[PDB]
Amino acid sequence: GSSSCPQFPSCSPSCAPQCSQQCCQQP
Repeated sequence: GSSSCPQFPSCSPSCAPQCSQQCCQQP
């Protein structure tokens, strides 16, 4: 239901859907 990106379930809508750990997770 949540997380439009499957690589990371906590990816902020801002860091999605690029689906990159860098933005969704950390620098």
